[PDB]
Amino acid sequence: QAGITGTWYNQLGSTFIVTAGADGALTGTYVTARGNAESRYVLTGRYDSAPATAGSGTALGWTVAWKNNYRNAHSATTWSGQYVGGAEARINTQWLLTSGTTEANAWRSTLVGHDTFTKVQ
Amino acid sequence: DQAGITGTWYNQLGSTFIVTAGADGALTGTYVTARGNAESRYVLTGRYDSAPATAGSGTALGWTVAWKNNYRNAHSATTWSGQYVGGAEARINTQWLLTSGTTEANAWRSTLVGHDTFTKVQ
Amino acid sequence: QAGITGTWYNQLGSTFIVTAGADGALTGTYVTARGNAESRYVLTGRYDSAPATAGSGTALGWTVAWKNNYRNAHSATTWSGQYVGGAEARINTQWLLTSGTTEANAWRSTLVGHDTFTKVQ
Amino acid sequence: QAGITGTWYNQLGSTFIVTAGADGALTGTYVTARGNAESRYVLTGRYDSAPATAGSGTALGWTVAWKNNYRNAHSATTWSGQYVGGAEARINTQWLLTSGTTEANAWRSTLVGHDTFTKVQ
Amino acid sequence: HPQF
Amino acid sequence: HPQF
Amino acid sequence: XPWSHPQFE
Amino acid sequence: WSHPQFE
Repeated sequence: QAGITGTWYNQLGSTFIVTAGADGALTGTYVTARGNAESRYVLTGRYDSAPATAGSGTALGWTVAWKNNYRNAHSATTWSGQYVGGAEARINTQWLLTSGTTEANAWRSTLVGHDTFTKVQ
Repeated sequence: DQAGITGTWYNQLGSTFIVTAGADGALTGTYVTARGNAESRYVLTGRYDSAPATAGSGTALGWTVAWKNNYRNAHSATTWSGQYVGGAEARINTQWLLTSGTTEANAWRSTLVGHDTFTKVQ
Repeated sequence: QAGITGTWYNQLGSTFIVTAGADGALTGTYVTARGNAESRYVLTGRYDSAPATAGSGTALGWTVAWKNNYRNAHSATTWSGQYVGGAEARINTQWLLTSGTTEANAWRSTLVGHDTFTKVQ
Repeated sequence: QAGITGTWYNQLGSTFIVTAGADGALTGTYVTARGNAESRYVLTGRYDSAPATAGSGTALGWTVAWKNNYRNAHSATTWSGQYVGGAEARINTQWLLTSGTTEANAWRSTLVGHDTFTKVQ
Repeated sequence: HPQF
Repeated sequence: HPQF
Repeated sequence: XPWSHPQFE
Repeated sequence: WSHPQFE
């Protein structure tokens, strides 16, 4: 919560700038490694706003739809994972990237992967 | 489009997805598990592509529910990723990931994967 | 063993022919919707040859690499799921389809989806 | 591949001992970090047996059913990913672990994750 | 789990 | 792709 | 999917 | 709670 709020970088140099609200809201901006205004997208999500327990992560998820004022990639990614604190806080995630398709190409619409974010970068 | 997504949807296991799609790409609403009482309602937020590329193309979307409300907390969050397809039998086809808070030792068991299809209410 | 052994059909016109060995082996042939010789591929996998009760499913998996004497799509799919016996038997699965890529494009290497199979043509 | 053939290790200490047949077969043994004989399981899979292109990976997948002569965990894992050759050879995978469940609990039958294998302990 |  |  | 995507540029 | 893949 206090730990989640801030600026995060993944392994590719993408930037995740997030506000964790008192009641479970995630809001912010996802910035592709390019870095310019054309690379900034709105994000929203939710996290478990219960006080953190002994050594367990905090579940969270968020969505970016890849449309902004400059570009539309006709797709959206959801990240699902958990925040861990400590000397080296991290957010470990798996993601799904769904593209808009014809129904004939729907079987081919969703990529899967994983990202790790650190507040160091 | 947005009049198409906005509304009340149900999936194959009895849950209810009550959503408003904004012109700016916002998804906001309430997710209701199959029991359907007050302790079954959760906040949801997400995003969707508010200008899809062709007319025969589905509309990409995503949303999240963290499974905490005034009554219960499952210390977990589900994300749904998918597409809206309009028409007569409009549908939202999704794949989902459910992540639970775990210790580092149990992180291998933290994330379930599945799929859900939602149909709209008349 | 005699349950899984047979010919299965998915929702989109693909067929797969499998022998379930008593040792937990799965061996057979996957046929895409085209249904001619260029559409046939080797499959191999494993299953739980002593499932836990009469009402629980039988966990299984198999792989197809999409290379045969005729074509090569430089990709492989794995299916993971369970067999549900009885008199309307099913195999319910989730699949991952990975394509060979450069590391630069590894992000787009793995698609995810689901397949339901029945013994009804 | 005599590149793929060999002994592999993932991040956690598990060992993957595989023969890659010239035709596209994968066969071998998966050994959990515990090491002993009750920790050894049969694996089979497939890979793209085409010669590798210009810095692109080789697609593969394999299955383990978690039953041996000592133990039965009533579950099966499939790994889908690709082999990258050269000096720092690597197998990068995403996996699906499915457990046999009742039909009421099928929705929580399948875990997802990722593993990276190298030939270095 | 509440999702079902 | 042949799978489909 | 496309060849290039903003998530991984 | 435990599983051989991660022992």
